[PDB]
Amino acid sequence: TGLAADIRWTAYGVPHIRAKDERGLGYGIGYAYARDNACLLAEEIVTARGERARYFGSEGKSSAELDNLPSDIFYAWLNQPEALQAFWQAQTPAVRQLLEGYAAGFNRFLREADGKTTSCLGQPWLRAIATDDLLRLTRRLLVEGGVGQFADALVAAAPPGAEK
Amino acid sequence: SNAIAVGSERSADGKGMLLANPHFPWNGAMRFYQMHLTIPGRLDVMGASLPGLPVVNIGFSRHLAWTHTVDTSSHFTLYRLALDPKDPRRYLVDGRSLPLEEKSVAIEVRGADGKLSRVEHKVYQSIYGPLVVWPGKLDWNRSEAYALRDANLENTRVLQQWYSINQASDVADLRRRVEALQGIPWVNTLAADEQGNALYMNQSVVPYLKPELIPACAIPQLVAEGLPALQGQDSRCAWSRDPAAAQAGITPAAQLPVLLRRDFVQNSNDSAWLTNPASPLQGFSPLVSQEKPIGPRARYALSRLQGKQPLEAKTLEEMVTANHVFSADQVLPDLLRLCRDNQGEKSLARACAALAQWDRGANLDSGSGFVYFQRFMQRFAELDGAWKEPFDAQRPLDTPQGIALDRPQVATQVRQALADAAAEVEKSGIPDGARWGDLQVSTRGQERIAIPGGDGHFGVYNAIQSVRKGDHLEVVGGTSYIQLVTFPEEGPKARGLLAFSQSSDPRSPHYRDQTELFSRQQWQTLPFSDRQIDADPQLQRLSIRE
Ligand SMILES: CCCCCCCCCC(=O)CC(=O)O
Repeated sequence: TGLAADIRWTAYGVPHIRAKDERGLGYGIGYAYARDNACLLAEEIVTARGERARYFGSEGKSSAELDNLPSDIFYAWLNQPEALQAFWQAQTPAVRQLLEGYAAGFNRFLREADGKTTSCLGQPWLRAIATDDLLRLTRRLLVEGGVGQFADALVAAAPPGAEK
Repeated sequence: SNAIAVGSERSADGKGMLLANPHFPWNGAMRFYQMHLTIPGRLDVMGASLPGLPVVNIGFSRHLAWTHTVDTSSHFTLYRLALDPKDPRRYLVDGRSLPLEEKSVAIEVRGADGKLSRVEHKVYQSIYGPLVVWPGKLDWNRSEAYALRDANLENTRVLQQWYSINQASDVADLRRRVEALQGIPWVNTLAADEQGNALYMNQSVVPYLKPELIPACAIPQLVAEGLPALQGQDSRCAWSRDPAAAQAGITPAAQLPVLLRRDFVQNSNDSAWLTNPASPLQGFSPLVSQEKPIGPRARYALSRLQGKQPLEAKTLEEMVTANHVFSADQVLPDLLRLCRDNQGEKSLARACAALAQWDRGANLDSGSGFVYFQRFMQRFAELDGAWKEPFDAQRPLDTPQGIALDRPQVATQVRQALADAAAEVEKSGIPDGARWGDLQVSTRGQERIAIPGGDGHFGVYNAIQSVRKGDHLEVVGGTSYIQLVTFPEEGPKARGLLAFSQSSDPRSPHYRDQTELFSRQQWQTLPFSDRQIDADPQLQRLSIRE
């Protein structure tokens, strides 16, 4: 609560969000983004949560074209609870508020969605999001210039056996 | 990605101007989305952002516009571990054997029977980070293994950093805000302001090693191959600590390239070096910026930017919309000479005709010559010493150039390369009457939209990457959010498009609307002022609360 936003859309569905504070601003962003891209965010969150194999099995890939299981191992390692909590604890009040509002606005759209602009309505992976999910996405992007480029390599790293 | 910032000394109006042309995926977690954010009195910013981020990543405000490009700086280091000769799960630091940490994760997997099974996986970690294996290059044997330290794992400042950028007033303020926080992970920042300042910053999160440590701490063979690899058996090769850095072990802002000028700055994913050739950026750490030959996109940009003539908004727009295949300038004249030299050869006829009739573009109407040129270049890239003029450090803008047709060996190999390229094109379905736009498309529902542009590696400023899918080349990434900003009296004038449209959902009214416009290269106003927003006959409004 304390969440309120004014949204104007111009041509091509570009949102203009007005609010009195970061919480309200995030509220408008998450809502507008969900209207256009709820399924996309839901999918990427499943990826960043390391739950691709859970919903989709081991034969599929992420949108980064990694196999589901190696991708899940990588994100489960990257986004461990202790890492997410330290990341959160290091966030300024303004950023925390932006993220809280975003999650609430996205969830608001989900509660009201009837399929008008949402093709994945009724899928078990389309669900309410948490600020932690936004941290998972952020961390995933953070490492795209580093260890994320070595996701398969990390999963492949196993000590030698008795070989000649 | 491309970026050009123009300043007061070169702009047609004496003010700042910014072209933002990021090249990013057309789907997934890095799919740009347009939005305008306002908290009246203290925040008013518009641009585009990545999925899930409540900040503007590339955008503009009342007096400022900024964009980003992927930099050439290292944002991690590999560490070669010297393993304990008695135990391959232990590694030596200063001659002392340390155990690897084992962190297990558990994953649920939906099976063929639809039931979940639990899979447990062990991740081995050293003091530097997790171990990584590239079979045949970075192995884990009984002698060595490789660990990876990612500098951005400790960068908790990333969101604060873009939100701070969103609040920046002008170029000087933007620089202060970025240098203070050092929260930018892996991109350059280019910006222009109303007062006519043009800014380039290679200001990101980069592992820091003091100059004296590099010769003994680098793995020579791996660094030679462009990998940031260090000796992990020596404690002295830990990233250096400097009190001035915002994060322990990263490079302080004072040591990262910055260029502030009033003419122009540009970047197309090369190093800081030739941002503006009149003021080369040199003497930085190898982890930061090196004097490497620039790619054809940058070489193209510089060929248009250098000189004395004023730059108009239209000029910058047309550098994108021309779809000029700049790599053809270095190669095609001599290729056509070889063609005329071999008119008797039937294996070259179709290729040579197509190449001769080609407008040297990646436009919708560009002929099959582009396809022949692409397949030729892929083979040309593999030839040894085939450039007439090899890259010259003294002439970094005008070399390499031409084919060494002088040499009988080169002439033979180049002819063979063209013969092989021609065979590949003709083995494919494509008839010679087909045009580039008949081939490269973006699918929308059951229909296809023709997409102009071509691969950045061929020097097309409007970089588009596609893959064969069905009967067409399906766009996967490239030109994405386009923003061209000037600063006339009334307020910022922004022009552009989001090439793939706002919504990834086929049901949306905004699934393909801008993609149709991108196909026709018809950029649009990005309305920012209340006057502009209110003038829009499509204006809709919703207020929400809970
Ligand atoms: C949480 C990490 C955020 C990183 C955002 C990346 C900046 C967005 C701009 C670009 O990416 C430019 C490009 O596509 O080269």
